[PDB]
Amino acid sequence: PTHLSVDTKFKTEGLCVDIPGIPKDMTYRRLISMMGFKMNYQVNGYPNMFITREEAIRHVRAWIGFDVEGCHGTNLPLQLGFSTGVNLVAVPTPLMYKGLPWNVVRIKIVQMLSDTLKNLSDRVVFVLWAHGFELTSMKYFVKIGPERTCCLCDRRATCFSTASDTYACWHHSIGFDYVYNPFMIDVQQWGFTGNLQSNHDLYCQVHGNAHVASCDAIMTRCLAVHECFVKRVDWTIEYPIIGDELKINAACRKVQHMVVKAALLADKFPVLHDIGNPKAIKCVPQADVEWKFYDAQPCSDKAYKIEELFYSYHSDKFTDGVCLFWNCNVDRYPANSIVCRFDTRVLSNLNLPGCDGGSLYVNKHAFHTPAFDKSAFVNLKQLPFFYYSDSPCESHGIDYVPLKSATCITRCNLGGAVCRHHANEYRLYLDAYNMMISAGFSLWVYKQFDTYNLWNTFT
Ligand SMILES: C[C@@H]1CN(C(=O)COC(F)F)C[C@H](C)O1
Ligand SMILES: [Zn+2]
Ligand SMILES: [Zn+2]
Ligand SMILES: [Zn+2]
Repeated sequence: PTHLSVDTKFKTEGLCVDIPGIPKDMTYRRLISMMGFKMNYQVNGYPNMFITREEAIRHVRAWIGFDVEGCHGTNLPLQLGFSTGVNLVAVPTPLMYKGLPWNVVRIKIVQMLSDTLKNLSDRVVFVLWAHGFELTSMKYFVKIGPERTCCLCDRRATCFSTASDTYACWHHSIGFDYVYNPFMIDVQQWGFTGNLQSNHDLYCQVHGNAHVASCDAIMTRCLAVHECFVKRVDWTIEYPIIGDELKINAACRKVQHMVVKAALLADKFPVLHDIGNPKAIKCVPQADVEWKFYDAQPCSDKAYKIEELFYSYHSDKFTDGVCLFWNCNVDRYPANSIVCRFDTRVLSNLNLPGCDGGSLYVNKHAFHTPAFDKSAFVNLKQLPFFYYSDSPCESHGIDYVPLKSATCITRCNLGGAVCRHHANEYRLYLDAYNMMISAGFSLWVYKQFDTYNLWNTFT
């Protein structure tokens, strides 16, 4: 109960237009053999080219939608499309490349997958809506065998080179021509009525159909993300650390404490309505305020309607005091809000393309986030950068260049010169803030927010 048994049945109805006469009774073992791959009864870490839905969810960073369309099948050219937007034409003799033989097409496939995946995953998972030509084209660019390590490092092998007879990971495969031990999953095996477009269009209006293979590849991965991360949610699955995860999460905690502490000091709200994570803790535990929590899990489909979160009969009066929405995605924030909203458009190794404008943000856990929409912030303004501290000016225990800044809200800056301690803390805070912003988080606040009101907390 870990891998997909090769003896599991494979429904072949979707394959019978490309492969007429295909047997209805089919296993992964017989299908893999039909594809031209010999498994030789190998107990060396690669029991099946195909994987379970559960294993595919654990390796979502490796997902590459793949489709093959007949341009004209041994005699006809094939259009190979990938969810990266690339279309390659292979001759047997939205980027669109002209027809070239397989020996050069396979070098491009390896280069493209390596650049897309080296900072995301240790493997590739081809996400298919299998009709036949994609499965039969794999023998022209895929090699299989025992699990291996890279020739230049300790990572698992993802590529093979016929020129040198060596194996490489995604980071060391320059000049390699074969994809080695890829994984794959057929979305058609999940139980669907109707074609790819009809199922995809039920949940997404952002991916159209220009009738090229890459359009189908994108729609296939999109539908798979919808099924595994939008209609079904598993927040218990852990994902490996691949970048700045720990620094981003630490920065998020620091920024939240800073902004909320300052909003309470500047406007002295008698009550704070904390809307979001049912396991949230008070981000400013020493604040005088009446802290009230409201449970809402992360929305993965569409943003919450403020009318459903707040109305239908709690302080009841959400208009009293301030509302804190820390990564709680709503359609239109109330005017009295402090907000952190993840911008789905951000380019990063943590943020993967999602469904209907949304993105899949993977940092320890996977969170499909609804599309970022600027109109949600109409009653608020962007929160300006600032650093506030009421801690004593005392160095304790890296060198020094005098800090001059209008945004260092400290007693030392009020009285002229910034002390070394507050200058060090200001620089660390600025780095944390820039880290969080660059990760894709955006901050918004009630229009009356004014850091000028923080200087009088030093009297
Ligand atoms: C396009 C060149 C030439 N090549 C072949 O044509 C041999 O391919 C054969 F061994 F599979 C190998 C090299 C990696 O790319
Ligand atoms: Zn390597
Ligand atoms: Zn889509
Ligand atoms: Zn100071």
